[PDB]
Amino acid sequence: VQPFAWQVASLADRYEESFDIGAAVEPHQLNGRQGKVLKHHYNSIVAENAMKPISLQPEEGVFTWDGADAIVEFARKNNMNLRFHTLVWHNQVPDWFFLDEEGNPMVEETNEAKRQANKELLLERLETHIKTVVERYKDDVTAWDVVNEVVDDGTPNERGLRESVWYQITGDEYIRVAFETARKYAGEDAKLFINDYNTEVTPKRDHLYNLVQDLLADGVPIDGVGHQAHIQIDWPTIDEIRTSMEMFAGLGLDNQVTELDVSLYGWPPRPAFPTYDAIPQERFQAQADRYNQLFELYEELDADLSSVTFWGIADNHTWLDDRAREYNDGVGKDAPFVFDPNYRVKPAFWRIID
Ligand SMILES: O[C@@H]1[C@@H](O)[C@@H](O)OC[C@H]1O
Ligand SMILES: O[C@@H]1[C@@H](O)[C@@H](O)OC[C@H]1O
Ligand SMILES: [Mg+2]
Ligand SMILES: [Mg+2]
Repeated sequence: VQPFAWQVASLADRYEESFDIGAAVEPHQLNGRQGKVLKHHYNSIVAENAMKPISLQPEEGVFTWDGADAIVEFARKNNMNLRFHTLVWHNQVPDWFFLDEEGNPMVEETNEAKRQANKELLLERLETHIKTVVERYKDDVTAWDVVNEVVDDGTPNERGLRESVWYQITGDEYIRVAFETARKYAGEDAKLFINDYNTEVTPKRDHLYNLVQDLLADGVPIDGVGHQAHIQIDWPTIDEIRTSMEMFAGLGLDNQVTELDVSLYGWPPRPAFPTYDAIPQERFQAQADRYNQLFELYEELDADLSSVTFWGIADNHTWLDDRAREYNDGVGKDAPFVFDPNYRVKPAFWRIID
């Protein structure tokens, strides 16, 4: 029986000379045992959902800030840095953004002139969203995920840009506007990031590398790359993770691990263990070796890595479970963190605290 998380050495303190230790949270996890764990181990947090587009302006003009404000407040009262997730994404983004003045999907428009009109209108709506949000939180956010997942997993176009509604309507323009509007209302000292997953593997990694390089050349304000790091136990490799970070550091950009979780499974996550108790210790031990190597690496690169955030706190709450269920007929459980469902340290914790 391992001790509780609040009884062991603080992760944030152990790495205070290298980078922040953060966690993704939901408004209802800011008290109780979770709140206790957060204050004890982390010096940074991010909203798992409360700050995505659809969560802040579900209707044009109609803003909902409660969840987001609660998270911003918690971080203020506990002196923790705060990453903002996220100003632009193709998921959890309200539909009104993409309808034309007549209420029809902009993607259905065929008149070249009217399309050019809708493009300008969308960029204007994006501009307003960013402006309203950045003004309200500019003094609390310490890192902004200006855009999320704008690079494709394959190569649908020479540039490898995800062809979401944002792209179909504005090409890469929405990306430029987002960063420039963010820099405009957040101040020249706000840290602006482009966030994505699988930033360690080619071709995606190279597409992203070319995009930032191209945007940098055009004066687009981009300060760093956010690596979600939704990785596995044996993939990607340490070398691939290292190479990617070294590559972006080479462009003079900061790196941050934003949504770290180490799944016990490959991809898709099959077969997944049905319950937590059904997971064999060998798995956790393998996960522990992975974590040791991972943080040893992050420590080796702490000169170009400023923050490391887990996409959750303890194994009782993780989006990886949804993924596990989808691929295992509705039943499955993952365990990606260093703290188990009961907030008791795991083999992994010891391996990254020493
Ligand atoms: O595309 C990825 C696949 O190649 C695998 O290895 O890891 C998860 C996926 O997201
Ligand atoms: O982990 C999150 C939780 O709030 C649940 O509802 O599933 C959705 C996820 O975003
Ligand atoms: Mg650092
Ligand atoms: Mg170690």
